[PDB]
Amino acid sequence: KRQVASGRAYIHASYNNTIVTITDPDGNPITWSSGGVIGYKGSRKGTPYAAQLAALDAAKKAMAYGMQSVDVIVRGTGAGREQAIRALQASGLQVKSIVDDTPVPHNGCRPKKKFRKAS
Amino acid sequence: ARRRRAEVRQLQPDLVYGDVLVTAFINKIMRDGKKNLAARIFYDACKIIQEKTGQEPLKVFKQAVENVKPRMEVRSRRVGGANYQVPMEVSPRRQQSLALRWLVQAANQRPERRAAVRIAHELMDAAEGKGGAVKKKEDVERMAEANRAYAHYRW
Amino acid sequence: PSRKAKVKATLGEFDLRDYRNVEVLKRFLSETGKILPRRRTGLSGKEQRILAKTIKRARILGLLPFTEKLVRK
RNA sequence: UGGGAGAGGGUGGUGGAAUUCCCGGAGUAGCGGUGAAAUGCGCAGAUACCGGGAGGAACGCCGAUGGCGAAGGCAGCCACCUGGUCCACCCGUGACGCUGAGGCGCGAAAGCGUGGGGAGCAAACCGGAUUAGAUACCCGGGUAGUCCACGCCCUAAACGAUGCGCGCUAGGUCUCUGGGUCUCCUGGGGGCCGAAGCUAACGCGUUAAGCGCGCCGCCUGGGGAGUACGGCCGCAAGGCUGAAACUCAAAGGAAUUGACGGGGGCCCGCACAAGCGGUGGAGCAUGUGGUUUAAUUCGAAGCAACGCGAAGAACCUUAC
Ligand SMILES: [K+]
Ligand SMILES: [K+]
Ligand SMILES: [K+]
Ligand SMILES: [K+]
Ligand SMILES: [Mg+2]
Ligand SMILES: [Mg+2]
Ligand SMILES: [Mg+2]
Ligand SMILES: [Mg+2]
Ligand SMILES: [Mg+2]
Ligand SMILES: [Mg+2]
Ligand SMILES: [Mg+2]
Ligand SMILES: [Mg+2]
Ligand SMILES: [Mg+2]
Ligand SMILES: [Mg+2]
Ligand SMILES: [Mg+2]
Ligand SMILES: [Mg+2]
Ligand SMILES: [Mg+2]
Ligand SMILES: [Mg+2]
Ligand SMILES: [Mg+2]
Ligand SMILES: [Mg+2]
Ligand SMILES: [Mg+2]
Ligand SMILES: [Mg+2]
Ligand SMILES: [Mg+2]
Ligand SMILES: [Mg+2]
Ligand SMILES: [Mg+2]
Ligand SMILES: [Mg+2]
Ligand SMILES: [Mg+2]
Ligand SMILES: [Mg+2]
Ligand SMILES: [Mg+2]
Ligand SMILES: [Mg+2]
Ligand SMILES: [Mg+2]
Ligand SMILES: [Mg+2]
Ligand SMILES: [Mg+2]
Ligand SMILES: [Mg+2]
Ligand SMILES: [Mg+2]
Ligand SMILES: [Mg+2]
Ligand SMILES: [Mg+2]
Ligand SMILES: [Mg+2]
Ligand SMILES: [Mg+2]
Ligand SMILES: [Mg+2]
Ligand SMILES: [Mg+2]
Ligand SMILES: [Mg+2]
Ligand SMILES: [Mg+2]
Ligand SMILES: [Mg+2]
Ligand SMILES: [Mg+2]
Ligand SMILES: [Mg+2]
Ligand SMILES: [Mg+2]
Ligand SMILES: [Mg+2]
Ligand SMILES: [Mg+2]
Ligand SMILES: [Mg+2]
Ligand SMILES: [Mg+2]
Ligand SMILES: [Mg+2]
Ligand SMILES: [Mg+2]
Ligand SMILES: [Mg+2]
Ligand SMILES: [Mg+2]
Ligand SMILES: [Mg+2]
Ligand SMILES: [Mg+2]
Ligand SMILES: [Mg+2]
Ligand SMILES: [Mg+2]
Ligand SMILES: [Mg+2]
Repeated sequence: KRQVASGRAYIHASYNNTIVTITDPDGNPITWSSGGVIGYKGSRKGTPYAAQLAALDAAKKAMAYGMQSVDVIVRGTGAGREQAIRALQASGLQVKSIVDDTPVPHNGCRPKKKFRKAS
Repeated sequence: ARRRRAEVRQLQPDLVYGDVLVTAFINKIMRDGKKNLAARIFYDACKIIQEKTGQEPLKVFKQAVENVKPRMEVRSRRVGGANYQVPMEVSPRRQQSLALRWLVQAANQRPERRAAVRIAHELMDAAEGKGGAVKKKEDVERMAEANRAYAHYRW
Repeated sequence: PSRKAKVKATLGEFDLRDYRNVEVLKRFLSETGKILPRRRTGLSGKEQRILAKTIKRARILGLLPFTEKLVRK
């Protein structure tokens, strides 16, 4: 609708969902999808297939905006990360590159109990 | 089968089409080891197909089988409390076993009074792309993938 | 395995306390701002301990990075 | 005197990563969470993404199997103030030493007082699930507290559960830090395996749990009990000290052979799975339980009792 051509694809993988966001060359989102955006409602969202689908939903909706080439950026380490990547590559969009940018503190905040017991 | 890998036993070729695949179908038809009666039934069927069809029954038989073979199916597997229908490929060996089994089952579900008619008509509707057999095959494949979400539990 | 070559053998006579020689210091950081382990640096308990001090100093100055993005996956 | 290594301590600065919140942008319907869910958050536009700001707390990689400290403990980086300690020279004093009741000081976490500060986390607590219940485990919230300053408290599995000092008694191997004529010798630490020896074993073994001397502390069967009383200390919570009546024949340590595990690794069996045909449904036959009976003879009782003893009950048999 605005014609952007080339941009960024952000994969936010986690153990509960995969949410993809495509943005213009400088971070502003164009479209987005996720296990919830598509059918899946609960546990299924995490699954890699859902990731695959969301990834495709994202690209498809992005090509409408005239997208063609993307720069992928992966954040997260969920059960479905690597699938969204293979999804975008076969989506039609050209994967110019892949980069893992998962945030990691240099030891800041006391984690939730669920994420402790970690020496 | 905890030790070996129980090898598939070979069957004696057909006394007519000299086909092993035929003896097989005959075995499924057979009940109470009445292999004669089984044989007759199948043959009168190849005959009834010769009738309503100007094609060699052996070719119809094959085609039919082929259409009823499921190339995918769901298998249950317990993981984390609940059981999940995991779809997975279906070995050639089992496809054959499944196709023939269903043909006879579907055929005996039919309305025609005579056994031979049933196998005949089922065999035809089969090579055509219809019939209760082909449905089972389809209801199965539809079942698979309909659970593709769990395809990562390869099994 | 850790056998690509040790960063020490791959260098020449250099001052481990020179926090400005980003030219060489940089060769001690991974494909990320991360300080390489002795198995890779080829340095010693004492040498390695001084490097750290130096690197961190360069990081404060802006000459060296604290972290970088992995390029693949 | 000359040097050395160090998260040893105190003070003041300062850095980047992340979380939360706030502002702007862009974007749209879900996010989050679980075994599965719901509570919860989101069209007053959340989640995901970019930019800006605020604030508190902690310090990734290097980190080790490492280093420092009397113990408790101590991890960005920089400066200052300061403790301990190791080595070389063989220079000075001339037994000035060791231990150490009481005293004094230090003393993790939680907790207390006064005043600050609160990002994240989180006793209580408020809810959602689970469950037979679930005042729990899992999930969404959340106050004290966690952080700082001053005072307090003085406890711990404060552990090497091993008091301090000195002398003596094979060696191998890895490691940290000095010195050397830098194969490798030397000194001080940290580990492992082991001579002799020691030990109930397990194990310890120049970093003794060996062989010895010095001094301190402490034990004397279990329960009652770290309780009661008393004293001292404390704002409090409580701390230190610490019994008795009554009662038991044990309480314990190490190791052995087993059995067991919702421990691990291998591996079998119609064990499951894959199949094909059946039985719990009908009528009937037969055994049984239960009722009933003058008697319904007796035994068999999960598997491994139930068409079983009975491979022949009308009288006989049968014991009723
Ligand atoms: K909703
Ligand atoms: K012994
Ligand atoms: K008292
Ligand atoms: K024991
Ligand atoms: Mg989910
Ligand atoms: Mg220090
Ligand atoms: Mg920040
Ligand atoms: Mg905003
Ligand atoms: Mg909330
Ligand atoms: Mg709402
Ligand atoms: Mg609502
Ligand atoms: Mg609206
Ligand atoms: Mg931001
Ligand atoms: Mg604030
Ligand atoms: Mg030490
Ligand atoms: Mg300790
Ligand atoms: Mg000093
Ligand atoms: Mg002298
Ligand atoms: Mg003299
Ligand atoms: Mg003393
Ligand atoms: Mg004295
Ligand atoms: Mg204290
Ligand atoms: Mg405290
Ligand atoms: Mg307070
Ligand atoms: Mg306060
Ligand atoms: Mg919380
Ligand atoms: Mg229960
Ligand atoms: Mg309840
Ligand atoms: Mg909670
Ligand atoms: Mg300990
Ligand atoms: Mg040694
Ligand atoms: Mg030593
Ligand atoms: Mg040594
Ligand atoms: Mg011995
Ligand atoms: Mg013993
Ligand atoms: Mg022994
Ligand atoms: Mg030893
Ligand atoms: Mg000794
Ligand atoms: Mg001893
Ligand atoms: Mg003592
Ligand atoms: Mg005592
Ligand atoms: Mg007593
Ligand atoms: Mg007692
Ligand atoms: Mg007490
Ligand atoms: Mg008092
Ligand atoms: Mg008082
Ligand atoms: Mg107490
Ligand atoms: Mg007594
Ligand atoms: Mg023993
Ligand atoms: Mg035993
Ligand atoms: Mg066992
Ligand atoms: Mg077997
Ligand atoms: Mg067998
Ligand atoms: Mg079975
Ligand atoms: Mg019945
Ligand atoms: Mg009755
Ligand atoms: Mg008797
Ligand atoms: Mg009886
Ligand atoms: Mg029997
Ligand atoms: Mg009689």
